[PDB]
Amino acid sequence: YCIDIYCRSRGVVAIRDGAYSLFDNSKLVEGFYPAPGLKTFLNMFVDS
Amino acid sequence: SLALVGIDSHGKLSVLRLSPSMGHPLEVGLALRHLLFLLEYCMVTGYDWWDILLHVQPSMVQSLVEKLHEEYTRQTAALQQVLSTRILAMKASLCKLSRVCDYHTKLFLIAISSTLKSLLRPHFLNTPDKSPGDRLTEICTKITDVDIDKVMINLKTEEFVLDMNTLQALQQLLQWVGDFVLYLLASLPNQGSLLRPGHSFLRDGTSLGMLRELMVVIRIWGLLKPSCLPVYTATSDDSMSLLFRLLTKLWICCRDEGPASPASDGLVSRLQPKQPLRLQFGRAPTLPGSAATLQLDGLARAPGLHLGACPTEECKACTRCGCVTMLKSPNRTTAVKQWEQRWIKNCLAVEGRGPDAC
Amino acid sequence: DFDPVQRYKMLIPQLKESLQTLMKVAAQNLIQNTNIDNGQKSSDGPIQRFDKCLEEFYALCDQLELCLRLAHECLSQSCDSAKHSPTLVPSLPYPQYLAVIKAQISCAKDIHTALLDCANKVT
Amino acid sequence: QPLLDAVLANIRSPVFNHSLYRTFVPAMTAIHGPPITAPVVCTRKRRLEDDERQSIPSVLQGEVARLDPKFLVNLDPSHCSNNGTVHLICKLDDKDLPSVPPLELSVPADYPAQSPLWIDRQWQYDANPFLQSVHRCMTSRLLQLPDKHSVTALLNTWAQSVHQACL
Repeated sequence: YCIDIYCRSRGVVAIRDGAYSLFDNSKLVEGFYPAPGLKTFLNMFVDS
Repeated sequence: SLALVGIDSHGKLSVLRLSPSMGHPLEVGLALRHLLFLLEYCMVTGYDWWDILLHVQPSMVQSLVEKLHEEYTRQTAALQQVLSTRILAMKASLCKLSRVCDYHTKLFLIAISSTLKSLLRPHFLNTPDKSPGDRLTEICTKITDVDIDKVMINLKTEEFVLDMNTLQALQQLLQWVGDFVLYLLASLPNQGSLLRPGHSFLRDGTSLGMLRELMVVIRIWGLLKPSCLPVYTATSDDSMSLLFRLLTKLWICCRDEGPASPASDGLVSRLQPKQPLRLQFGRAPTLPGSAATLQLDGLARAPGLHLGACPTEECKACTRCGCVTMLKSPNRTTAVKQWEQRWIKNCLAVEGRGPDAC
Repeated sequence: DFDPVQRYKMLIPQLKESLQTLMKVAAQNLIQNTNIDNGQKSSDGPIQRFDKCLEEFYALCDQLELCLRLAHECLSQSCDSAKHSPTLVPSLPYPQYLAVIKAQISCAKDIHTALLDCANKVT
Repeated sequence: QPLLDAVLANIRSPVFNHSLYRTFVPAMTAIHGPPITAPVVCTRKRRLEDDERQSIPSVLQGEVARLDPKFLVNLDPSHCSNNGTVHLICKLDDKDLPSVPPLELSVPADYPAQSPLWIDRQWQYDANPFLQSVHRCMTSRLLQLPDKHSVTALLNTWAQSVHQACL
């Protein structure tokens, strides 16, 4: 369940999935179990 | 334009600027009238323009430029078909200094894509038919929204090849229009950004149909030769189909006073793994001497095609340009000589078409 | 039930061959575009976009790094425990072990409190 | 081992090396997302103006300024304005008999410069036999110095000989 969170802006950060590798639903990373549950909802709760 | 040069009897002194105020009293209406008159004179005579210091702050310029465009379009009467480029260059030059740089870059991109398309349209060495090839291709506007695969063969497919040695435009210049339409697509459902037009809006409709014609002709090219301009990101070997469908959707939804940046927005809000970036958006700096003082030295300036035109390292003569170009001087190619030939002379308002070493 | 070190050993050839294939497909794409831009219609062979291979290489590197870090943490913990705790795994009972652990934790907390009081008195 | 990619990239030696952009920068933008490449205020200004315009070569004066107080340096009529840049007169002040001062006209920092030339050698050194023998000993000592340095070596050997003159 590799979380991909980091910052690149001067005053902000960004979070995203790290197990898609330019493949939404076409292919996977062929490794550890990806996409655990629903992380986008957890992010959007604490979005504000 | 009353702006003299400081070469008076004072020794080795550099130039200077003076106020172009035509007389003591003020007359805003008469002033803007005189300005529009002299600008139209410069346009019809095709000379250079430096009424920058003369014109009022860009607040009136908007009213000025819209009134000017209205008068030009109405009372052309027909010379518009040959003065369009001139008037667009005038528009760009005037809106450059101001804020309204968005419409400036929009005008640049519109001009360049229009020039490219107008050049590519009669550039087909096809076989004769009932009507002209360009005239027959023009009617593509009168076609259905989706399923291009039908209308493309319904109009014509065979007579589109010109020569075997034509596979130089896809990898070099055709990427421009593809990246452009993709940037337009991705930036559409983002009206919530802190800019009402965002980057651009392009709600003309006609230009959208023109780009649609460009996409259908490059699609028939790809059918004629598999090395076309793909999305360059993923699933390159049927994205073009859905791209065409979405752009036709926006076209129909925006031609006759349509909506703008609701289900359409929701569905285009989906961004497949195909988004490219790093587009040129050619432009150049300027002299933002607003009202009081801006002094420059002779050295150590103070801060204020599609084959690259902005690389990391320099590798050629690096010919400079004013409008958008910033391209190579000899162009280092073999058979793209059409572009080079059409751009041999001064480019679009290419008074700043200079060169620079290093 | 796979051990970390043996997994790393058995996985080294994977990273090697993946880097090799990566270089191969990179050279393929390079010669393709090099024959396209200036040559003729010769390179008609759709290879991998070179994105998947690079991403896989990075992922394998990251997994190997994770396994190595886990092994290192485990061995360091075993080492420090062995070095700062006698052998008592039932000549001392487990409650005695827990009591010793709690006493050491309390002593560390007392040392921390003493140092904090010293820093406070310093200010 | 990975040699095919190396030689294949080496084939594209001529000026038309630009497609590397389209081949690599998409993947780079995918993996790396750095906005910080060169956003800070920066401009290339290699050279504007560099010249002394105020004095002699700094190295010579800087080195001779740290010598002993036993010596005293000044300037003659300015006949070495630009190239020579030095026309010095030195008078040994110590527990010994003084003598005629040297010329001290140096050359560029390569220093193959026997700076003093003894313009007044003949009469001022034939005046007395003592200082004549002093001069002779000096000259015999000078030639053994390989690539002597007027700044330090010459004056040092001269002072040494002048202090040994008492035998």
